[PDB]
Amino acid sequence: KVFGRCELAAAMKRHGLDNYRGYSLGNWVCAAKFESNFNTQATNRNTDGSTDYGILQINSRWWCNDGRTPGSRNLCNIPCSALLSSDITASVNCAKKIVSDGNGMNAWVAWRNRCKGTDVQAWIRGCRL
Ligand SMILES: [Cl-]
Ligand SMILES: [Cl-]
Ligand SMILES: [Cl-]
Ligand SMILES: [Cl-]
Ligand code: NA
Repeated sequence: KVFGRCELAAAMKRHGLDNYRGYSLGNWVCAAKFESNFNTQATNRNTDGSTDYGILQINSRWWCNDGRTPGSRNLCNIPCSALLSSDITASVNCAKKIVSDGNGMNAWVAWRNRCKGTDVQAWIRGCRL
């Protein structure tokens, strides 16, 4: 599913991601924009053989099981395919663990390089939230 911007903002807010670990909703929408272009089915292979999955490009190196990242962890205790669903619940629940691991949203390179320090509120501007 390719979310609309305000649609994703509303879904993230409903799932408790707005202001989670101090990160406003615009930060999460911006992260999803540049990680996945709002596409829940996004996947990208990393140089180490791991794969990033879903709207927040969560890495099988640590967070989910895809059966093809030998030696990796599954800290969210989910199959990586669950991060590709049209329902964002699994991605949100796992993102909450990631952003709590000590590095905040720096866990998302695209957030650090394209959202951090910018006017992230623009990503929720105009939405009925
Ligand atoms: Cl915001
Ligand atoms: Cl694996
Ligand atoms: Cl959803
Ligand atoms: Cl932080
Ligand atoms: Na894994």
